[PDB]
Parts: sequence; C-alpha cells; structure tokens
Amino acid sequence: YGPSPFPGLVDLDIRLPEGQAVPKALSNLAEIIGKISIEESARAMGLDPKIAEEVALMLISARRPIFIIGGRATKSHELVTAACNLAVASKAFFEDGLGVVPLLVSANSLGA
Amino acid sequence: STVDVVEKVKEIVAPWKGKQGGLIPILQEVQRELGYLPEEALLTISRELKMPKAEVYGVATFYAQFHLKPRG
Amino acid sequence: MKEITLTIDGKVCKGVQGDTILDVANKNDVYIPTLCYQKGLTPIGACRMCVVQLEGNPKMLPSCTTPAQDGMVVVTKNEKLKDYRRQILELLFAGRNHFCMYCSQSGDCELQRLAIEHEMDSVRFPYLYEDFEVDATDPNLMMDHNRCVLCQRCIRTCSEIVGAHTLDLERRGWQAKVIADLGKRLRESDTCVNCGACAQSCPTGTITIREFAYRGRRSECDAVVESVCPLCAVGCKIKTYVRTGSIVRVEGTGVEEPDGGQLCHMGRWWLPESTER
Amino acid sequence: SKQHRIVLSNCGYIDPEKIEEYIARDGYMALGKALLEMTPEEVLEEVKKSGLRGRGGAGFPTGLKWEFAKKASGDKKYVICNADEGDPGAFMDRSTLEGDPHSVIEGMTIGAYVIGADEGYIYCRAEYPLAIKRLKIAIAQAEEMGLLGDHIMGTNFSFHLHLKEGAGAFVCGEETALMASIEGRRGMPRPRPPFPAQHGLWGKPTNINNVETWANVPRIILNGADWFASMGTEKSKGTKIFALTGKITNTGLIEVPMGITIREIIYELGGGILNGKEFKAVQIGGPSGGCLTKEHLDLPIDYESLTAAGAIMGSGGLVVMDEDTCMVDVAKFFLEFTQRESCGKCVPCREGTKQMLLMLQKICNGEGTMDDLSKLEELAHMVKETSLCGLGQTAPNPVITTIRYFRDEYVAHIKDKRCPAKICP
Ligand SMILES: NC(=O)c1ccc[n+]([C@@H]2O[C@H](COP(=O)([O-])OP(=O)(O)OC[C@H]3O[C@@H](n4cnc5c(N)ncnc54)[C@H](O)[C@@H]3O)[C@@H](O)[C@H]2O)c1
Ligand SMILES: Cc1cc2nc3c(=O)[nH]c(=O)nc-3n(C[C@H](O)[C@H](O)[C@H](O)COP(=O)(O)O)c2cc1C
Ligand code: SF4
Ligand code: SF4
Ligand code: SF4
Ligand code: SF4
Ligand code: FES
Ligand code: FES
Repeated sequence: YGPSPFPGLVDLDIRLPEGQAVPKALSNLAEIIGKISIEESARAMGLDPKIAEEVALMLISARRPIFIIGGRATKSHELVTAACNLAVASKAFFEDGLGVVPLLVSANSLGA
Repeated sequence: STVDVVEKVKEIVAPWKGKQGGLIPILQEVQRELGYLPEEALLTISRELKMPKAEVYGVATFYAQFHLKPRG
Repeated sequence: MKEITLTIDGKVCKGVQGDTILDVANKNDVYIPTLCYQKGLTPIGACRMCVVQLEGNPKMLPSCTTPAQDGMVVVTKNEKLKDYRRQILELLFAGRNHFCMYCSQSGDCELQRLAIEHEMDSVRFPYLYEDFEVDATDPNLMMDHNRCVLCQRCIRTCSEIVGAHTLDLERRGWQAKVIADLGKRLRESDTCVNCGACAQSCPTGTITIREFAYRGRRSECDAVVESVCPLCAVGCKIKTYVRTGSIVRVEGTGVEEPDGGQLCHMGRWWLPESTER
Repeated sequence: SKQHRIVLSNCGYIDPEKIEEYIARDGYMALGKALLEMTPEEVLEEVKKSGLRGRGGAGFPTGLKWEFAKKASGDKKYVICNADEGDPGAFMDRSTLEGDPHSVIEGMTIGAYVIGADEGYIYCRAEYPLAIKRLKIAIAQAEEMGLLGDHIMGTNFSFHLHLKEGAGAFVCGEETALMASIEGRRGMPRPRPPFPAQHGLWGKPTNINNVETWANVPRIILNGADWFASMGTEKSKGTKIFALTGKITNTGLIEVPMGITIREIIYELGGGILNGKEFKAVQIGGPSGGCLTKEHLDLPIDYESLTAAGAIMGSGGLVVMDEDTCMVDVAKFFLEFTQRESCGKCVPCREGTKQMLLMLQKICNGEGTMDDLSKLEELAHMVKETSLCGLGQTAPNPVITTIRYFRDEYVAHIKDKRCPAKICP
C-alpha cells in the first residue's frame, strides 16, 4: 500500500487495503501448495477475483522468483511470516535459504 | 496535439511489445507519420517498451534520417 | 590447458587461456597504458592507448581486448608505440579544452598522467576551440564536457553496475556527447539516484563531486584506510581518503563483487560530510 | 563491351517479380541438388575449394567462415545478408537485389542448410524502397512454392526470412555495427576476437556475408567448383561487379574477372576519359579506398595486389579523374565523407579525421607549412594502425595514396603556392 517504489519497471501494482490482510495472504498462498476459494481469500486484499487470479498465474509461471520484504511489513510480525510463506508456496529456494531477503535498516541487527 | 501522439504511438508500439528488438523500425514509423520525433513520442516509446530514455535518445540521434525538431 | 605463458617486455608471465593480454600484464606487475579500461567493466576499446605489437607481425593489437595465446612475444615500449600514443594524447588535448590550471582533478587525472609520462609539451594540432556545455545544474555533481575523452566508463557504470540508465551517447561522430535522459540536464533527469558511481568511474575531471572539489585529490592525501559503511545493512567496503583530519573522498572497493563499488548517496556524501560537523 | 557476367547473368533478360520466369533459367535447381542430392558436409567442402573469397571487401574464404559457423555450440544459428551499401557510387548491390532477389534467397537458404541456421535476415536501407518491395514479394512468392517455409522439400529443414529495413548509416555496414543495429542499439563496432561466428545476434552464432557472395553460392553449387576456379589468377577466383563512374565515357556496372589490368578497365571498356583529356588517377575502393595512377596500369586487380598499392577493394566503386582534378581536393572530399559517417567511439578516428580534414583544407588554401605534410602523413599512419573498425583503418587511405604518388603535387602547394586544379586561389 505504497507509492510503487519503481514507477516504470513494475508491470503489476497490487495495492492492499489495510486491516487484517495477513490471514488473507496466507490463505491465498495455501491454495498454491495444494490446488497448484481464491475469491473468499481475496476480499480484505481489496482485489476483484480477476486481479488476484492473474497474480497467482504470474506467480506460478516463474521458475526462480524472489521476494523483497520491507520494513513497513514489520508493523506486524504476521506479515513477515506471510511473505515467508508466499516464498515457500512458490518454490523460491536457494542453497543459502529462501528467497525473502529482508531489508534490515542497520548492520548490527543480531548484535542489537 | 501532444495528447494525440501519445495514443497514436501507443498503436505503433503495440505490434512490438515483448519481441526483443525492433526499435529503429518503431522510430522509423513514428518519423513517417509525424515527420519528426518529438519528446513526447520518445518518452512514451520508452515507457511502453520499458527501455531507458537515454537509449532511445541515443539511437534517435545516432542516425541522420531522424529529426528531433519539426522539419521545414 | 587453462595455464598459458607469454613474454611481455622479455619478462615471462603466467596466465590462463581465457584472459586478455592486459590481464596477464596486470596479473604479475607489468605496466601498460590504459584510459578506457576499468576493472569490473567489460573491455570497451576506445582510447587505443593499450596498443601492443608482437615480433614478426607488424600489426598493432589492443592489449585489453585481444586474448592471450601461449607462445607470443609482446612488446609494450618502442619508438613506434611511443609516437602513436603521444599522437593520441595530443589529439585528445587539441580536440577538447583541457585547462589543468583550475581542473579539480589536476593532480589525479589519468589523461594528465599519461601525458606527463609521455613527455607531452606541445599538442602539434590546431587546437579546435569548440564550445562544450558545462552542466552544473545538479547541486552535487558537475559534468564539464570540456574534459571528455569519451571512454564511456560513465555510461557503462550507470547501466551494468547501477541500473539507473541515465547516461548515453548523443549524436554520432565528433559531436558525440554524454547526455542525461532525453538530452536534459542532470537535475531534470528523474532516473538518477545520485550515487556518484559515474564520478568514481570517470578517469578525467568531467564528472566531479562538487562540494569536495580541490580537496578530494587522491594524490595529496595523508592516509588511505579501508573499512565498512555503517549506515545500512548491505555493508559496502569503502576506501576512505583522509587529509588533515578530514574525510575528503569515499570510494567503493569491491569492483569484483556484484555491488561493483557503487556506494549510495549516503555512503559517499554523508560520510565525508560527517567529519566536518 | 566484352565482359563475363556470372552474378548478374540475369539482368533484364528476366522478369523481376514473377518467379517462374526465374526458374525457367536453372533458377532454384542448385537448392535441389544441394538439399536432395548432396550431404550438408560435401556442399561445404566443395565450396571451400571454389576459392570464393568474400566479395564484401575483406576477401576472406567463405568456406572457412561457414566452417566456423557450423562448428559452433548450441542449437540456434543465423544467416545475414549485408545490403546496407552506403557508398554513394556503389549501387552495385541494390541493383542485384532489384534484379534477381531469388538467387540471393537461394544463397541464404544454402547457407542455412550447410551451417544449420533456422532463421535469416537481410539488411536493406529504407532509402531503397524498390529492392525492399521486390524482396518482400519475392520471399512470399518463393515460400508459396514450398522453397522458403517449413519443411522445405519435406527434409527436416525450415528457413524463414525477416527483411530488416536499415536506418541509413555507413558505419552500420560492418558486421558488429549491423548486429547492434538489428538488436535496436547504436551501430558502434565492438572488438573483433569474439568474432560474429562464435557470438553474434543475441549471442547466437551468425554467418554475416555480402549479397554478391550470396549470389555466387547458388551457381558454384550447380555449375560446379572446378569451373569457378578457372576464371581467377592464382588466389582470387571469380568475377567481381565494378561501378565504373566519374569522368568516363561509359558509366555503369560492369562484371570483369579478377586479375584484370586496369588499362582495359578505363582505356577499352569505358572507351577513354569523357573528353580529349588524359587519365590522372582512379579511386578503386569507394570513399575509404586508395587511388592508383599511371604507374599502376598493368597491375592486375586482385585482393592482394590492391593492398600493396595502398588501395582497398570495397564498395568496388572505380571513379576516374581528369588531368585537371587536384589530389588534395580529392583526398579532402573523400575524407569529409568518412568524417561525417564516423561513429565517435575510437579516439584515432573521432579526432584524427577532423584534424586531417583541417590540414588538407589549409594545404589547399595556401596556408600550409612544410612540416604539416609530415604531420598529416604520420596522422594518417596512426589512424590507420590504431583505429578499431575498418572505417578508421581505411579512411586515411586517400591521403597516404595521394602523398605516395602525388608528393610533388603536394609540395607544389607549399613551395609555389599555386594549384594544378586551377579552381581555387
Ligand atoms: N560498403 C562496403 O562494402 C565497404 C565499405 C568500406 C570498406 N569495405 C571493406 O571492409 C573491410 C574492413 O574489414 P572487415 O570489417 O571486413 O574485417 P576483416 O577484414 O577482419 O574481415 C574478415 C572476415 O572473415 C571473418 N573471420 C575472420 N576470422 C574469423 C574467425 N576466426 N572466425 C569467424 N569469422 C572469421 C570475419 O567475420 C569477416 O567476415 C575492408 O577490407 C574494406 O575493403 C567495404
Ligand atoms: C565501415 C564499413 C562498412 C561496411 N559496409 C559494408 C556493406 O555495406 N556491405 C557489406 O557487405 N560489407 C560491408 N563491410 C564489410 C563487412 O565487414 C562485411 O560484413 C564482412 O567483410 C563480411 O562480408 P564478406 O565475407 O563478403 O567480406 C563494411 C565494413 C566497414 C568497416
Ligand atoms: S581532466 Fe585532466 S587533462 Fe583535462 S584539464 Fe583536468 S587535469 Fe587536465
Ligand atoms: S549519480 Fe549514479 S545514477 Fe546518477 S548518473 Fe551518476 S552513476 Fe548514474
Ligand atoms: S564523462 Fe568521464 S567516464 Fe564518461 S565518457 Fe567522458 S571521460 Fe569517460
Ligand atoms: S554505501 Fe549505501 S548501500 Fe552501501 S552499505 Fe553504505 S549505506 Fe548501505
Ligand atoms: S585501453 Fe586497451 S583499447 Fe582502450
Ligand atoms: S585543390 Fe589544388 S587548387 Fe584547391
């Protein structure tokens, strides 16, 4: 729910309305591990069925995707897990870990 | 009108989206239907092909056939 | 084999079958004049100062783009090569307007050092006095096209290393120029991140960081210390230059890592601005 | 007059649009005997002994280039036909694509069969609408008959052509600049050792060739190779299209075998200079080519012989000069062309070409000293030996060749301040 930090390289801007979109996202990616329902999991996400449908369609056609999770999502420790679950629901694996790559604001994170 | 050229070049870049090449023919056909390449045309070509503005201006000013100003 | 050996300047050098001659030369210690070559960028081939010839073959080969092949003898210094390199430098000086007296890089410019090492004391050419634009619209970076060698190392750094493809070449021929987006000034360009990777890549004094002019010369420093940028988590390796108890220049070590040495606006503007608080 | 026509053995005794007229004269037979009779290997080795050197100007054995392209990694190849003839005076090649596009289509198809190329491109300037039109309709009229589509002759071989319209530059005729121009970039040449046979269009191997060497692979296949090697001297075997122009009586395109003395070219083929004047010089290789004078009258015209005479073979334009013409002005005109068509990537060309133009302008205008001539000679040699693309290596050709044969005519501009051109103060 931001300014699309790359206005000119993105081809799918999905603006989520606030509230409790975390369970909505986690149930949405639940279908991608099993079936790969969507309408019921795409109401608090503020997306008409079609928008979430082709979101999932582009997410499934990618052989090696990656997710960039920002510091805004840390307003609730639930949305971080939601991103990390969207990572496993699309087989975004690397030999060092998942494709989550969090953006920490300092360097002494574990130290602090 | 600067708003006419937007959609008019949208319809010229349509047959070329996601085809890995063919930018100098796009510029050639925008030169054929306008006599020159305005800044609006180049900006919209860059936004549609998602090719940087520096590249499209470099290739537009590389060839003598093209023109960046209205010709006499 | 993947293990070849050449003879540069009589000195036998070791290398790998995949590299170029300039890489085998730099690998041991051997020196070859270079102006458009930058470690971390694909060889370009523009200045033609790295020319080198073999025994028997009278042709001249660019040591930075020609591969190394076991059994070849390499000659870097002779009368012909000195003459040709001095002619190239004199062309570069007579074409553009080089005023070393007030250049910010007037003691750490690659072109000036190459001119002094070749004993250049005259240009021999009619000194085309052309009018080139000086772009000082951006408060931080200055582009004085009177000092451009057209090595394109700024266009390669903002494209392959940074991604913000803000720079490219304008009209071809002698009228070649390094422009921002759609021929605009740097301040009007929206696709710029103000990283200064172009200022670090420029060998001449065309692109220059403005607020540390005349102070951030690497030749008149007091100490060079390498450390890490504390501001963010990426932790880029730096090459702090200290002069009279003040940081005058922060350069990005790591032209081998995927970052490529490009530091953020903070890493190379706030850190030297912090020592004067 | 009397000349051997191989490439243009169709000219006007054919219909330029309808293909069955063309096939009525052994049109596509070669393709058959190369796609249904021979193997994809012998077709290469029998071309390799035909001695067909690259008619684009270099003079490289096309068999070797085809061997380099065939023995490549990965399964994706290309074949390109360079008709971006930018020399104003080298209409040699547009006339071929306008006369018989189907022979060039045959050549590209044979190349695709030998090398193993799926796709193929042709590069024509948008300034030549006639050739573009005729080729766009000829490829269609040749795939309808099952010669340019999928499963040609039903033999596991497909070959599509995409006619690419060039933008209009002269530097874009080199291999690397052409490859960059197809990919939607600037025609800025790149270093050679990664040749355009291991790494070409989109990284895939390519086999860029000229249109007149493409127009020769069809005939050397059908008429054989021992026959094609019986019209050369000892090294360069075949015919060559020449554009004889300038102050000559008979101007146009001629087709002479290789190893012909230049006298026959200007004294008995064109019939002499276009007045009762005498012959002074002849430029052989278009703008970026040397100029030969009366000491070179019995020297056969080859690839190796012209090089020793400072003149390159490329664009094939033979422009003749009267006795009145001055060689300082000739050099300036042919260098002012190569300056405007320079890329601006290498220092030697971007700078030395402008500087040589200025030196020639001041030597012709009477303001020249005696050491500016030495400066000009050394600058020519430096630009020739240091430049990246062949444009910079052959642009200071009309200065070296005009100084090595007309040195007295230059010194006369420094000492006696008068010019034999009788045109300028
Ligand atoms: N309009 C024109 O036709 C025109 C204009 C100017 C000059 N020219 C000619 O252009 C030439 C400039 O040289 P050039 O650019 O042709 O280069 P070049 O002389 O090096 O060309 C050699 C040819 O052989 C091929 N080749 C060589 N070694 C190879 C290898 N190992 N693997 C694969 N392929 C290999 C090259 O790809 C090229 O086709 C001059 O000879 C000049 O006469 C032509
Ligand atoms: C400035 C320049 C322009 C050229 N223009 C052409 C051209 O228009 N057509 C062409 O076939 N070759 C041209 N060449 C030569 C190319 O290198 C050519 O593609 C190459 O020699 C392969 O053709 P070939 O094997 O028939 O010689 C040009 C070379 C240079 C340096
Ligand atoms: S860029 Fe270098 S050569 Fe040019 S004026 Fe500045 S110090 Fe002198
Ligand atoms: S400051 Fe950074 S983004 Fe801007 S031109 Fe220089 S390198 Fe490119
Ligand atoms: S600005 Fe600097 S790096 Fe860029 S082309 Fe000019 S001299 Fe080279
Ligand atoms: S230079 Fe910038 S990106 Fe790199 S570690 Fe420092 S703050 Fe982070
Ligand atoms: S440094 Fe080797 S060619 Fe530019
Ligand atoms: S050309 Fe010699 S007189 Fe001007």
